[PDB]
Amino acid sequence: KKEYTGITYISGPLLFVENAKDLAYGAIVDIKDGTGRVRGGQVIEVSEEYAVIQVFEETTGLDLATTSVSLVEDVARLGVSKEMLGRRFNGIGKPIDGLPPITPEKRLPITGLPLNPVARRKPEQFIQTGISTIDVMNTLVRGQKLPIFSGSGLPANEIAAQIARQATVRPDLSGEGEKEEPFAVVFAAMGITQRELSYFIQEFERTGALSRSVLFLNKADDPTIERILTPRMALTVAEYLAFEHDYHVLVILTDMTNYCEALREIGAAREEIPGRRGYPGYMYTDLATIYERAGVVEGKKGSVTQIPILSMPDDDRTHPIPDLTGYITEGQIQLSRELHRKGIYPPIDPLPSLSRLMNNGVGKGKTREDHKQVSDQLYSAYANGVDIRKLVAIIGEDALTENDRRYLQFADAFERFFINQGQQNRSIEESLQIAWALLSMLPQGELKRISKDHIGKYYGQKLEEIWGAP
Amino acid sequence: DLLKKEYTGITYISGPLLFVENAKDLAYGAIVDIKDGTGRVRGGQVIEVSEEYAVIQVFEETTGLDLATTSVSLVEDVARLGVSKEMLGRRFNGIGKPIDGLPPITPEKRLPITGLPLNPVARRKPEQFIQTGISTIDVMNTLVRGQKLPIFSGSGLPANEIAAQIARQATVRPDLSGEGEKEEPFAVVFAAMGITQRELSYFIQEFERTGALSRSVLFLNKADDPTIERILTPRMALTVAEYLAFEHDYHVLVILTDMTNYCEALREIGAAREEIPGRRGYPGYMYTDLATIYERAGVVEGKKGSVTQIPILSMPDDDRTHPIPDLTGYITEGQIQLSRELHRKGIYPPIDPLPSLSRLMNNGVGKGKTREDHKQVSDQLYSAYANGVDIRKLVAIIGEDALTENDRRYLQFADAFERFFINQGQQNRSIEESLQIAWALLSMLPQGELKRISKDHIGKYYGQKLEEIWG
Amino acid sequence: MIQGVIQKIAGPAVIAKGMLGARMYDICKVGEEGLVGEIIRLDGDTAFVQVYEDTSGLKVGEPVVSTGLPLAVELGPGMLNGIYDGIQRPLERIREKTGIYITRGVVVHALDREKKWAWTPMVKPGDEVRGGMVLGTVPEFGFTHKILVPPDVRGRVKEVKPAGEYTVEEPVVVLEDGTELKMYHTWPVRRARPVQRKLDPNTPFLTGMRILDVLFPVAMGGTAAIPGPFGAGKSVTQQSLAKWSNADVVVYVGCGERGNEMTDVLVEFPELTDPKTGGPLMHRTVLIANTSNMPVAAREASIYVGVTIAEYFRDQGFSVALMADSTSRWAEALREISSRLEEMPAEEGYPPYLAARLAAFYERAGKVITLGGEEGAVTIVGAVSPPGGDMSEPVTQSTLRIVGAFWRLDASLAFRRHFPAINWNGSYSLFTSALDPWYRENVAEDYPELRDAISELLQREAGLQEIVQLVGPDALQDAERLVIEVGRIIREDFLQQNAYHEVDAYCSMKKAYGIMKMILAFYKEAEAAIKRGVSIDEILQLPVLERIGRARYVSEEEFPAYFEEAMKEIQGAFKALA
Amino acid sequence: PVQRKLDPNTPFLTGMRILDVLFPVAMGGTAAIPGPFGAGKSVTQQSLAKWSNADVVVYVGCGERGNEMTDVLVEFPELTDPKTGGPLMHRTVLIANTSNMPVAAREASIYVGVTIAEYFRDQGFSVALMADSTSRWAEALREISSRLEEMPAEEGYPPYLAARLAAFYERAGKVITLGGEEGAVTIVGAVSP
Amino acid sequence: PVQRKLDPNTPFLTGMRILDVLFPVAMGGTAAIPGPFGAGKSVTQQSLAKWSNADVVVYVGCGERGNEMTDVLVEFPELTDPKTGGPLMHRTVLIANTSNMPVAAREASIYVGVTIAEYFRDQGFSVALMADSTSRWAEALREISSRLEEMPAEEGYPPYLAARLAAFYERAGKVITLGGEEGAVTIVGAVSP
Amino acid sequence: IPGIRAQIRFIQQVLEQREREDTFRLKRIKGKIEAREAEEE
Ligand SMILES: Nc1ncnc2c1ncn2[C@@H]1O[C@H](COP(=O)(O)OP(=O)(O)OP(=O)(O)O)[C@@H](O)[C@H]1O
Ligand SMILES: Nc1ncnc2c1ncn2[C@@H]1O[C@H](COP(=O)(O)OP(=O)(O)OP(=O)(O)O)[C@@H](O)[C@H]1O
Ligand SMILES: [Mg+2]
Repeated sequence: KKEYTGITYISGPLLFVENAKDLAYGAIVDIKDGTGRVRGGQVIEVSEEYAVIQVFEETTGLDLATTSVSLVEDVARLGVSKEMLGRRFNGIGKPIDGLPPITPEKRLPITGLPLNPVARRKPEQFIQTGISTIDVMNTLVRGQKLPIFSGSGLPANEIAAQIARQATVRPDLSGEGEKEEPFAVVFAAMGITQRELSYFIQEFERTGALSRSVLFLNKADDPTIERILTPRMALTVAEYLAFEHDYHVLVILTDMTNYCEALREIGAAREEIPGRRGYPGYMYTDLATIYERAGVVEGKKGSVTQIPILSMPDDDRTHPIPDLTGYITEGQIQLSRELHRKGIYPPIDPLPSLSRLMNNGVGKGKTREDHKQVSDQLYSAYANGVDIRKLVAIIGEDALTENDRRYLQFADAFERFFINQGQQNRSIEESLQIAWALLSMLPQGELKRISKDHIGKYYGQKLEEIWGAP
Repeated sequence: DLLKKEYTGITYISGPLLFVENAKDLAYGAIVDIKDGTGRVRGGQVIEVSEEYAVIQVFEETTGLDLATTSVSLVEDVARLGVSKEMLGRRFNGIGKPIDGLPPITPEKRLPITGLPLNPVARRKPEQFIQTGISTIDVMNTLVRGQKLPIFSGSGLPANEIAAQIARQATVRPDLSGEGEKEEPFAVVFAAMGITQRELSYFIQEFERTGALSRSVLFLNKADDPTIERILTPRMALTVAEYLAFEHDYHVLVILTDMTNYCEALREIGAAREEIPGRRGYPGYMYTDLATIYERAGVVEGKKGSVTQIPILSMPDDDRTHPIPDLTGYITEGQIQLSRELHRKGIYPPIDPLPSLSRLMNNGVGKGKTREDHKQVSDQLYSAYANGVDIRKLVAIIGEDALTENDRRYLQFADAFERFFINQGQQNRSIEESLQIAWALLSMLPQGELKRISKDHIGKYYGQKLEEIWG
Repeated sequence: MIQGVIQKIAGPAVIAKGMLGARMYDICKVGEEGLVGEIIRLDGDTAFVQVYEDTSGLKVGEPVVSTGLPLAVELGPGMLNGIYDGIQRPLERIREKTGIYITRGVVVHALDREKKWAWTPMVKPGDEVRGGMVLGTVPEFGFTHKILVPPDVRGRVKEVKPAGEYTVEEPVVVLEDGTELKMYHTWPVRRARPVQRKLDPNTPFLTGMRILDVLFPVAMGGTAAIPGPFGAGKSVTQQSLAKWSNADVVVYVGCGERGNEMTDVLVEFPELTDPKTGGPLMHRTVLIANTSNMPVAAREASIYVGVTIAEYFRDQGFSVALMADSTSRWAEALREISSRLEEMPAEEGYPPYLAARLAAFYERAGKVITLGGEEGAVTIVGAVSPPGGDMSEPVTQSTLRIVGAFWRLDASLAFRRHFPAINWNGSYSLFTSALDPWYRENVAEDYPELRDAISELLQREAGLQEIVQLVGPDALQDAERLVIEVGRIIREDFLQQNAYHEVDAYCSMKKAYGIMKMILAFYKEAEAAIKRGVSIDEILQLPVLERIGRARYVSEEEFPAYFEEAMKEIQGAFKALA
Repeated sequence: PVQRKLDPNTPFLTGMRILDVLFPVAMGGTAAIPGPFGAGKSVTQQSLAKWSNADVVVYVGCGERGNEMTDVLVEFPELTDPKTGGPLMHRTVLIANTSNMPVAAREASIYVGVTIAEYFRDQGFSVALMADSTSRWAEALREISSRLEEMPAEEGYPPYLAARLAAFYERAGKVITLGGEEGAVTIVGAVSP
Repeated sequence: PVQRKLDPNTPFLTGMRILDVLFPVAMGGTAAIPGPFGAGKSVTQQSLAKWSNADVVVYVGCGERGNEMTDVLVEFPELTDPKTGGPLMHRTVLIANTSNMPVAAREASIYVGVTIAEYFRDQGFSVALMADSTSRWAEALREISSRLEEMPAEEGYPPYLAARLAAFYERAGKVITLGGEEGAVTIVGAVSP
Repeated sequence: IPGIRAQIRFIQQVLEQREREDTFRLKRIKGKIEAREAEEE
């Protein structure tokens, strides 16, 4: 509409524009250069003497004599529709799959509002990821924030894709339940490479998971502001679906380390003194505004669950990103490099993994009655087994008592058959069957953490039930 | 060119910096005279120019400078040093003025002190083995002609003595190489940056004893001397060295005594200028500045001269991670790192071979250059010494009683190595003697453990005992 | 054109007034010497210029003219077997004009304008043309250099020249609209050269090194990083990649490193042989040398020039390896310029845009279908130089999040003169899974499992080393001692490799597979013997161990017989004991 | 304001033998509990609410997670006051803040709570103030300090952290109000490193 | 100024066996004695001033306790010179700028002490200079640089601290005086890390 | 164990000091640019 031509300064990602008191704070703008190319930017400061734009992409051809700025939107908004399902976007919402743009049912500000604490309720139902080490030992409950802590070379992307393809709700295990309870997956990728992008496209296309998922893929060579916006748009769509059409949305945020690095870069671009370890002083609040857009609301059948996937910078849990994420979220699924190098996939180490909500989503009327005790027994037995494995390298197998040898074999079998499930989709019943088969190796009476009735009903099954078709 | 333009109108004097406003005709990098009221003339260099004012870094103390009677005048647009072959035998100070009382020298050329990059196409690959007479350098850390091989010293370690000994003993081996047998010596350029009187006295006395002051040029910036003059001293020295080498076919050996002092001067200027620092307050451009000095060494296709650098720097707290050693090692072509542990045991030269390195070693050793077994012998010595150090660490936690026979052989090898290869005192060891000692020591190990030495070499040199050399 | 004068000179930074209308990242000519520079900030009428040469002597008031166009590279025949500066100036020509030193303000054409090239047209009148299509061919050092339309040029062909001998300045083809197409075109360096589509990496980049090509492989369209402290062997590893890699062309970018390395390549590579075509190895190589004592602003330009040249050779259907000698020096140059710009730093002085620049550089790699429809690739292998060896620097951390393979070098191993000196625990690859089919087809149907077995053994060793440090090797049982000993065998006889040898400097995939099979067979035999009660001390003396350890130095041609004999001898050395 | 502060010569009957015997707190005293996962901090705090001899209970969650906050906001209505058998919430004020609420509110939470506790103390009552995760409050303080561009001390916290903590805690104590009656505020804070 | 500098070839006898035997110092040499508080820096320097073989001693207390200067003044007048046999004070010059005296006076104290020592050297004596705390001089430099708003090097000290220390220590040495006589200044410098 | 604890505490203290110095420098330079804009624009 109205063009601004008083560009007085360009340096790095910033251009100053004069006589622009009509540009709101945080408004999205278009920048036209002498060649007619249109860039995009965001208002980062408005004063009576000039406004400050932050330019997405580079500022190569821009000159102070043939540059014009026009307003696009006073508030960054996203056009959401139920037609978004089966579509891939680019972190600011533009399609990148070649399909026609969608007709929105409404446009929503990406910066959602905080949920009212008194409108929340307790998470009480589980999501079946299909992975034994999560389903049994670190269960996922709708409305939870359960991040995946990984490393540099570990296969976090493959696990993300597997959970994306396998995640389902189980309405039949909760009493009679309702057969039809819609389920969607929102997959938000930040700063990924081209090979990872191709992998994700192929994984979603091959198994048909695309039909029930919305993808927001931001590349590492894409602008950083788009990276910052991507999770907000993902959660905007998730909130829309869950709290306007009673979907059960599972959100996967692929690399929160990339998001945090982009946040620090953007902060340094606006001349902000960094906080601890060079990250912004408000990283806690920003991460919270992302992670707290999940939960269950009273009177609404929908829910939002989050799986933020972050890479431990130097395999260091004391780092800001994972420490703050631990403050905000509820537990963590820890990938182990020893298992990965030993050849085990998915390499989830149960010992440092914790699901803080597992109790409320496990038990009678949701899963089976023997779930909590089986998880506790698996944990204790695996810990004992690893201890014996370390000791036998110095004292020898003969020196160990018979129960210790039982623990050794149990730990080996646990790693080989429970943790290492390849790409198979294990229902909760299959996982519990494997767990009882593994526990059958230990003698009755060493199962100190399982009630007598449960042992009687489920103990004894031989490993041949699953060993035949692992 | 022939006239004197004088700039009154100085607006600022703080620390090492001076601001003069209307000096729009001063070139960037130009050299100026600052004349105070009493008539004393002081130097300085322009490091920033604009229509507003010019920033001048002063080369002396600012005592007595006032904003009313002080003036700035131009000497030249580009800092050049008068260079003559007759500089040999002369002693100059940090800014290159004589301090021996003899008259100023008559230049043949006036070359810029910054110099210019050497074209990679013009460079020649350094391949001439230089025999230093020190076994750790000669056998395991070979120095070639046209190399930058610094010494990483400590607060009280004897790096100066090692440098004096290397200068005293250095020679090529024409007999072993097959080229023309000539006995031309080295021309030694000596740049002291912030040297104490004790160290300078030692160096001067040693050179006078060896009769090398005749073929040496000295650029001396002492500890009481101004700190900002140290920026120019290495550049003047390298200008002279490059001139001699690539215009008069000299083989020049350059010694830069304390690069830590140079880096401190750089930090002082950069802090005055509000430069964004790197690690520990040193300017972000310190790597480039150090490369402008170190990379002025090598050999050039179609010329018979060379430049060899032996910088000496003191690691502040025996810390190799400190910026100065770190950047130097990223720039230079190896390093000889002294050890305080060996110094305490009395070993001289106290050179620890594991952290030491010589990049160009493979170009100056082998068949036709020193001897065919050289490289494999050095590799095996490193392997055995590393095994010995590891076994010492193992004993520190388990005790000697648990050591197997092979482990004790390796410990004995490590101790004998330290006492008979590293420790040599003031003795000129030919490469042949050093190889013989290395072989006598490796004979302490079973034949089969020498996996890095070819079978034929083992047959030709293994077996001799250490008693055949001493006792 | 846009003309102004100098206001301010502070190091490589020049502020020019009277430049209203100048565009960002435009090339400008500072002073009377026409020093090339780049506009990095516009402020009022002023313009901030980073000068790609030295600035000593420049005064205030000297002219400043903007070319109006950004940094560009001349692409066409005449590049292989050449060495260029950061902004693509032939250094041989500079030596011919200047002396042994590089003087500032030399204007020399990137491509030889007098050399005559044989032209075989591939197009005839009336043929449609699109950017990237092939207009003809021109032989160059045993390559068939393909003449390509500029990527943003279309039309129909008016008249093609007859086959003959012409120069690169002559309009080999002219279209209907009047566009005069020559053997060379120019391209902005900061713009990724367009491609038709990217392809999933599914073939290996053979480097000749066992550890890299076996445990930490990199695909043809892949990216790798090799960080380490000084004295660990980054330069030796990268030179070995240049010598022994299976790429078609090699672009070696010496960004702010020693000039002796460039000299070494120039002097030595003409005496070597190309692995595939068999000719001199400099015929498939391009050198971009911007040493440490050269202008700092040109360190950035070197990376872009190298990547653009690599993309050009990729568009010609070739496979190219790009070797960036030091990205850390590029980052340091960015920090210097940012200090001149008086900006807010981030982390340890680095500007906020360093990671975006690094990602934009590394994302220019990959295997593609060219606009002309061929298949070419670019593999980037960058080196990082952390201060103090610390891997927590922003540059190294940024690289970690973008590369598919991380070849972490170690000070402990290099100190022991153990090379390649790669830290196995802290290194990883991401191309292993995708390369299994190729290994099954072209190496051995069980190569993946043998590689995984060695990974298992090394991880078992790493686990047991904790107890080894706690209590010492003798305290362990016999099976654990065997794990330790086989670990040492793998370290010394398989991972160790000598680059100055005439045989071991290069290792084929089948040779690595044979050595791995020998080691695995020996481990199985020795474990069985321990189960049957043989004393571990007696296993270490079996003579077969010397053969396993010397297998490295066996010639490639002789290897199969040696390996068959070694397997026979391994079976025998325990069969006799029974 | 208050007329006088009195010495701590009376116990705060938490109802729990371990606390009320081994490590007792006086009326108008101050206490601290760490929160480790699985330690029963929730049950202990609810038991302080149910069985303490305080007439009013002010509960402040300064920066809790959304799910912990909903747990506390769903449990407290369900509790029963033992003294009367009526809902416990009829003598409780709950201040609820989540991690995604404005940092200003999260800083002001404890002050609002302590002022309300002082008000009920001035009405002549004995009030128990339970501040959950004063560490999250310190985080809010640190963020606010960073926004002011202040020089930190220690692990990035502002150098006045101890001053603010003292100002909050020293508002506890047994007193004679300006009305001449006797009332107290007892503070039990939680630290979650 | 001096005519020429000489090579130290005579011991500086301190009277302390460890220093005089294992770690000697020559008559014109320089020594640093760092140590934490309570180690014996001040006692060592007092013993050096009491028993050393210097003709004159110049003791410089920079930013240190006043009880030490009082101890020197009360005690030395009743102690004998090792060589001349007279009272100890007659060979001692005391420069006192205690800890609570003006901070910027510490620099002046160091320079004044070294200049007086140089003077007595020029009279042909052997002079020992004891700097009680060079760390306090560094602190004074740091404060004055903070008031100048200079960009600091490590730990806030100005980037010229090493140069100033070097200039001060380089005034030590055995020399031929402008009058032709032989003199020396031996500087022992205490550091308080 | 206590020795390694002491070493860890020392290293952590040194790193915190370096961070504090960096923050002080950043504040100085940001104030410099702000004052430049405010006074001489
Ligand atoms: N006084 C008690 N009597 C009986 N059972 C108790 C008591 N205190 C705790 N428990 C049991 O122990 C569990 C303590 O672990 P839980 O996870 O519930 O703690 P929490 O208080 O919610 O922890 P946090 O506040 O750190 O999140 C309680 O859930 C209950 O099962
Ligand atoms: N040689 C000594 N003989 C006897 N006592 C000694 C000796 N050296 C030190 N002490 C004891 O140590 C106490 C502290 O020594 P001193 O005053 O010299 O400390 P300092 O190292 O100078 O420390 P500070 O920095 O606190 O002044 C002396 O009061 C005396 O009690
Ligand atoms: Mg004292």
